Amino acid sequence: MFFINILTLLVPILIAMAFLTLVERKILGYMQLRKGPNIVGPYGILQPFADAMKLFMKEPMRPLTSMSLFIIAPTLSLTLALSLWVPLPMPHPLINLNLGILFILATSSLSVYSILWSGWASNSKYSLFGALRAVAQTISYEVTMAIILLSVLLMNGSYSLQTLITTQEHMWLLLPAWPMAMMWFISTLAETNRAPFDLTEGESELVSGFNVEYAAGPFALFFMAEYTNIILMNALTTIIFLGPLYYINLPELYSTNFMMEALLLSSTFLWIRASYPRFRYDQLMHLLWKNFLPLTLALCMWHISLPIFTAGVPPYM
Amino acid sequence: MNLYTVIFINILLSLTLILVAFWLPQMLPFSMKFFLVAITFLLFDLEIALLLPLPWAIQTIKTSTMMIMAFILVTILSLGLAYEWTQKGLE
Amino acid sequence: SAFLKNAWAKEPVLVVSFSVWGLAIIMPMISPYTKYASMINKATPYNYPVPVRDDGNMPDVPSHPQDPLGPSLDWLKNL
Amino acid sequence: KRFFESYHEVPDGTQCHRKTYITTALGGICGIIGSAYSVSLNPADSTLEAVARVGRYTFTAAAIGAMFGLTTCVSAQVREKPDDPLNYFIGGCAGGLTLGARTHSYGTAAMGCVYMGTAAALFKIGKLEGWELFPTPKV
Amino acid sequence: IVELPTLEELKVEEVKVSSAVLKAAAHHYGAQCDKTNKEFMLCRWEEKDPRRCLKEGKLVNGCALNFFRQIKSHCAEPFTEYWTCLDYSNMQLFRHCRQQQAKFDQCVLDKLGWVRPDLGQLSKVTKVKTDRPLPENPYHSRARPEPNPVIEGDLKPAKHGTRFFFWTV
Amino acid sequence: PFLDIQKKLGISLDRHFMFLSAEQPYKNAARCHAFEKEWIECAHGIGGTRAKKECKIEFDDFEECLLRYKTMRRMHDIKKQREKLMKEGKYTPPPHHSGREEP
Amino acid sequence: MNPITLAIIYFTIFLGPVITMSSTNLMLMWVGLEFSLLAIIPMLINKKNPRSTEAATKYFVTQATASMIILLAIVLNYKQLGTWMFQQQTNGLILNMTLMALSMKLGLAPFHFWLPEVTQGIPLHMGLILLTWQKIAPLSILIQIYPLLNSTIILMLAITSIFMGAWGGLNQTQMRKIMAYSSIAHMGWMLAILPYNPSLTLLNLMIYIILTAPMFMALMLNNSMTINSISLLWNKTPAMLTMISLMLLSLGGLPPLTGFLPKWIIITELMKNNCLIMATLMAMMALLNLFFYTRLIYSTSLTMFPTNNNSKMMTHQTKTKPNLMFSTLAIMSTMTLPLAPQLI
Amino acid sequence: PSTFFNLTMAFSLSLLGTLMFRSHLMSTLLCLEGMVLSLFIMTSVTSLNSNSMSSMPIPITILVFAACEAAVGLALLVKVSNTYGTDYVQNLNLLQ
Amino acid sequence: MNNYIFVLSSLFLVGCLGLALKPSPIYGGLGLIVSGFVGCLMVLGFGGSFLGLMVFLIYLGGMLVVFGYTTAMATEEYSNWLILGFLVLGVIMEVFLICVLNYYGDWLMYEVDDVGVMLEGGIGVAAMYSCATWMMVVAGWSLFAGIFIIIEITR
Amino acid sequence: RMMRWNQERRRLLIEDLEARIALMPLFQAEKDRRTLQILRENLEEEAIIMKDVPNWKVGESVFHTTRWVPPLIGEMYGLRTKEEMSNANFGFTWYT
Ligand SMILES: CCCCCCCCCCCCCCCCCC(=O)OC[C@H](COP(=O)(O)OCCN)OC(=O)CCCCCCCCCCCCCCCCC
Repeated sequence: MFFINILTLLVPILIAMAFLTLVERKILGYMQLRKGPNIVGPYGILQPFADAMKLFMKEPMRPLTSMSLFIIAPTLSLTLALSLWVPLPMPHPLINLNLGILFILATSSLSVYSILWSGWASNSKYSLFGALRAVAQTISYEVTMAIILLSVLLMNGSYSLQTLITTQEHMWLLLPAWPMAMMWFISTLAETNRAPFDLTEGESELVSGFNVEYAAGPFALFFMAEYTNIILMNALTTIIFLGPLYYINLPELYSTNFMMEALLLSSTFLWIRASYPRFRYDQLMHLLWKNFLPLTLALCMWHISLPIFTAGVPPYM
Repeated sequence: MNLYTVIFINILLSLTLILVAFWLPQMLPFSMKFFLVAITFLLFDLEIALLLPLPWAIQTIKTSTMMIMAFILVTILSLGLAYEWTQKGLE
Repeated sequence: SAFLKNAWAKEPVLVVSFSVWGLAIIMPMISPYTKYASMINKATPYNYPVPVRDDGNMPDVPSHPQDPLGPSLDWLKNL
Repeated sequence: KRFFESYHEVPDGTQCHRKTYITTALGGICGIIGSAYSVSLNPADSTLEAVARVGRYTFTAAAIGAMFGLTTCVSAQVREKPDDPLNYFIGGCAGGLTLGARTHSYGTAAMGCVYMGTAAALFKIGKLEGWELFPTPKV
Repeated sequence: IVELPTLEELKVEEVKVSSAVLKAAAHHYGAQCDKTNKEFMLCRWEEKDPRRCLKEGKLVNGCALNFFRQIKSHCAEPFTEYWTCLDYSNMQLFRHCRQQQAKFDQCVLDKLGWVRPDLGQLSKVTKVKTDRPLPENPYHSRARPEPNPVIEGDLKPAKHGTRFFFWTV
Repeated sequence: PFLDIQKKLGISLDRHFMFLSAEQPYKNAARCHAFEKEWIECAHGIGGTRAKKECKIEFDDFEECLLRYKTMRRMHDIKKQREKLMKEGKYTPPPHHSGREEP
Repeated sequence: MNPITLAIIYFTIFLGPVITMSSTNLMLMWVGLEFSLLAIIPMLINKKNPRSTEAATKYFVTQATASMIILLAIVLNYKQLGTWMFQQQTNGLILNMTLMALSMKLGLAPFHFWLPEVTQGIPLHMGLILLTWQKIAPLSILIQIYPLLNSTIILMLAITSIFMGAWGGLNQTQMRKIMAYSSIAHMGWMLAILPYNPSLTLLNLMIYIILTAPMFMALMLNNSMTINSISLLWNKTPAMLTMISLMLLSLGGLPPLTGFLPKWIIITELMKNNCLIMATLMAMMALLNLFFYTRLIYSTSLTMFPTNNNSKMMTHQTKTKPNLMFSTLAIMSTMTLPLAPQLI
Repeated sequence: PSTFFNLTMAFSLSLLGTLMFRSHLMSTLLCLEGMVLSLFIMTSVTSLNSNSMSSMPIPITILVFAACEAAVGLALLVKVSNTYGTDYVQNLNLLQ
Repeated sequence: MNNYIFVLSSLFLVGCLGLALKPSPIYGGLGLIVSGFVGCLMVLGFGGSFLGLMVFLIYLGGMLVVFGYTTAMATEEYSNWLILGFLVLGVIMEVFLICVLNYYGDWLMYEVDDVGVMLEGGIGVAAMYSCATWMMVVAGWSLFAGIFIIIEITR
Repeated sequence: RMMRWNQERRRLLIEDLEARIALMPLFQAEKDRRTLQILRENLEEEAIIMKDVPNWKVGESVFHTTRWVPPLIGEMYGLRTKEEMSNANFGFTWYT
């Protein structure tokens, strides 16, 4: 069985990953007074499969670049994204990593290597700058990203994502800790290099440094990775802060509710992209080492004291 | 093992895709300012590592101590950050 | 005070930032519950309570813990 | 190590073969170490040049080792005196002379003879009088 | 040698019921049968060796089996319903099943006369006077060395003074 | 140590945790706790020069609880020769090695 | 330096040795060593001259690898004895590592190459701290573990240092490096008696500190890093010529002055312990150290080197005075010998 | 067991590295770190199989001090390729 | 597979071998990353979780990340193949040495408390806040000073 | 709400910890009983494995003390099936 449970939890996500690009190229469209892709297939449903096949068929250009690293970075990217979905605590999570959140944090950090190495391997000036810019923003947003989680955990009692289903049986962790949700949402927008924070492949400012030289199959794999992440991080928002209803008798309700909230917050970063111009590099980092990091540090204290002075220490189960 | 099984499928799925990609289509910066930020990162990362143990410290019978200790950790590092600002190091 | 005001309206994060820093440095000191944390966590029975030799003159819980003598957590109950 | 020590076990002036062999090794060992420091610092120009210097120092040192061993042992047999420190001095005397030659300098042979021989003689006395070097703390 | 006890010495009837069964009756077993257990604990602690409390362990087991035989005889059905629901949960959490727990608890109070121990009152340390001899010299402690002797007396100005090279001092 | 500002001040910031038998968190004794005690209550009042010869039984044992090398050795021998007995078909694991058992 | 930073650093450079000395848990002794390494590096590059960056980058790599080796010894011990501290039972190789490592941080013998070079590129002031308040820490660790270390190695590092220090000094003309070389030598005597009578190490150090601290504040009074520079002392400030003369001969072992006592009692203790081989050779080349000390004497005092007209200008202006410490540490050093019995 | 001899030799192989520069300061600062990892792994390993929980603080104190140690090391490195345009050690030969 | 542990140790050794060969600073950083990964694996193998994570979120995290960053800046110029060759040379020699003792996972998890409820890695290190309160004060001072040391050394 | 919920959650936690507190006595006996069996069973095979070996005390405490030193995991399952040993060794790290 366990193998079947690996197909499910993977394929299903990959098929959904494909349908996100479509729901991105249509929701951005209707917001901009245009139908979006509806001519290939019925209502554009076959559109994601179509360019996948074009991308893989087109020549994988190997610039005259460190081959090993050039090819590895894509592999790492996809590997990490698909891996980060293993311990997610949808009911009866695939793998009850006791320290799951730490695992999520860890793999999320490793991704940075891909962009960095890709730029270095590409050997193009645009790519180099992209990597440097990317690593800096990525790691920095990791520093507030991690502290925001530590505040959460201390009110959950453990690192296991499964505990929050029992922590959020009466109220979402948004009510409490909303100030961090916002700061988790903005950090989730940075770490998936989505729009407001997409200086990694600004295209206009610098031309897609990450994949300047990447085309065809390598382009696709990161590509796939980004979008799967886009979902995963949104899904982590939908477990950590927006806690879906859960009933031991009926475990499905959780998944269904998890679906609805994940799709809406996934819809939100699509909506954010069309709605906002892109932050500058300096502006981006300032916001995090300056506008947020002081906010995130202080609340950490408040969340350390809160349990004690409220004698609300959580069970360690 | 269960994790090992999942992960190797994960790498296999990727490596399969890159290969298909290649096999199917047969037919000097001066980031000094950054440098500084990077170092602070290293430092802050380490603090965070010293703040990670809290989830179990919250359980310490010596709750007060934990509070004082923890509060100090965050506060002291906060000061370090502020200094960066005061000395205008980061700016 | 005046700067405080503008600070509340300009650079209104630090203000909030510090305010919290303090409020977390105060609530613990004044709280009808602060004491409970060290108790509630103290009480949790993680390790087995090894028995004691009933040598004599023992005011401890008399054998069956259901006996009246001994510590109680009714404070935890109805808390 | 049981080896080097053997030099001392058999009475001096006897079994010169083993004496000379042992003495030659010690010199050679010192040669290697000495060349090593000489190559690590004050490096050479080409690997070969340095391999040569190792050889030069090793052989020179091995030679001083041999003649010391040979002269002292033989001086003993001939003189029919096995514990006369002078034996060693003659040996050290010779050893210095080899060094002098390998450095192509009569003067060095002078200092070499006196200084080196004296040192060796003192070794003999040291052994004869049971002098202790690098002693354990016994306060 | 090792003086490992023989099998016949360590063969005794076994409880062998699913852990779930125990957790459901845990509270009551902590109630009806802690006399012998506490004593066994005392032995196993002060006397470090296990061989030194094996027999007590046999007594430990005997006390529970009948505990079960009583419940099997009376209010078996309630208990059966309570454990089955308790077992389904992955961490066999007690709160998912409270309706089944109430009927199981009320009945045995009604028939067996036992009582579910109120929150706590099981964690509290117990006093059991094991008639076994409180052991000594455990860990075959053996022997200790003699403290260096003590120089005794009172100080008197040093003799002839600092005796350093030519210093009348 | 060189300057005992700790004993003098009475503080114990560095002594409470220097050996395995010291207080363990949540009173969970560490391994080997049965010997180090026996090997330091022995060498207490007797200086080292004489904690090194007569209190050698307790270190030779504590050197074996921790390292646990003599055991490794004995067992390894048992393994090797058992291989030789199996080699001579003399021995093969019984159901003792593989069988059902008490809780 | 923002005076706040100056405080944090200086506190660390001072908390560094003090934690080492006070603690018994070796680990805490290691971090005391680590804090000293971190605190000293900022001060070393204060001028930020091209020579300085070289100095610090060497000092740091030499200090860092030695620090890692000391930690490895503590980590290994932890497995050979659960204790976090060296004991009678400690494997001999475990202790020898600590000797080599600690002899690198202190810079003794075949690891004496970093010190002369870092002493050359750092200011005279930070030179003193790098020579004397950074030797206290490692030596403390050794003195604590003396009962266990090897008599053979120490002696070899001791003798080597004496020789290297002496020979190196003979050629040097830069003062900073003459002192660096002397320190290597004195450091050698200190480590020679450690296995036998640690209490004398603490005398051969204090006296070295009470001798070197006045000597350096003398070199900087006129900030002369050259002998030629110190030779014109007679014009810049004539009085210090008298005591500079005695302190340098005191640094070497000449008998009336305080400097003889450390060598005399170390020789007495080594002969008491029977090293009359080792002690003799050490004392003999110790005499080489005085030769280069007296060569400086010649240039600075006994003979008057020619000076520059522009010097008359520096005379006119009032000379900023030497701190009081100079005097109190010059006299207690040049002449306390009549009070030796109590000192030991 | 043997696990420890591999880690120990790893530290010696890292030792041989830091003591034999190859024209790259960065690489060295990177080797130096290889030790700290080996020390951290060995300290954690024995603490874990001695069940000595009172000592786990150390495995981390080792890393915290080692990180800053490295921070200082890299700032010196950046200082060097600001004064000489390279991290190459040969450049560091002015103090002769 | 009892050999699991030995296998890991070997990988770690090999990785440190590469770092020892001192390849391009970036190659070195990569190698260490692999070793650090091996390291957390081994620690976890014994049972320590929090401990294993740390090296990951610290070494496999920024520790090499900044190195990486750093190198980009100060390491510009790319025999690595020859280095790779020597690496294989070392590998076989390494293997040869183990084969030496070959002619001449038995005991891990040496001792365990089968029933236990508050034993787990991290709890012990959590005692930095209680009964080990001098480790973390000195570490905090280390960081608070290091801020200042780096800001002037860069200044 | 969070304050009240965790206070309730804490009450449930103390309840089930105490539930084992009550049940461990039954398990402790069980463990020891079974543990000894494994040691003894290994004794039988022990008394049949190195019998031929000269100078072979069937078994003897690696130590001198007669104190009861608990059996390492290896000792208990070392001679036994590989899987058995592996299970114990790598059987928790690998979840259910
Ligand atoms: C008392 C106990 C302790 C608790 C105390 C609580 C006090 C009240 C709460 C205070 C803080 C509330 C807000 C927290 C998040 C915002 C933090 C912040 O300060 O914003 C920084 C930045 C705006 O900064 P800027 O305009 O540049 O000016 C800075 C002036 N100092 O922000 C930005 O620029 C963000 C840019 C975002 C671009 C994309 C925007 C997307 C908007 C739609 C999504 C919003 C988030 C949705 C989250 C859903 C749930 C996860």
